[PDB]
Amino acid sequence: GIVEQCCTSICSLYQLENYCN
Amino acid sequence: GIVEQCCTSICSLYQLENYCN
Amino acid sequence: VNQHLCGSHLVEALYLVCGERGFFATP
Amino acid sequence: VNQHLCGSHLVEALYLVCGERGFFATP
Ligand code: NA
Repeated sequence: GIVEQCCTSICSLYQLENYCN
Repeated sequence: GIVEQCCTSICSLYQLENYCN
Repeated sequence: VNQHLCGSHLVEALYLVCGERGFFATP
Repeated sequence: VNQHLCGSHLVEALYLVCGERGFFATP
């Protein structure tokens, strides 16, 4: 989920926006 | 994201588990 | 029976389903 | 610079990117 993608690894703006709303 | 899928709409256990970690 | 999961109920659902995995945005 | 987004930084990043918008789990 967002933690593995954005915290454990590094995520892009597009990936991060997948987790809005 | 999870709000649209699980709050606005109805989501499954499988979808919800997508949002872990 | 409401099948929607919003706000604090959605946080509970994740505590239940995710267990030891954790989830954003709990410590 | 650290490019990982964890905890409060991750919350901060979603505020910035999601705008009106919103995101789980803001009240
Ligand atoms: Na999420």
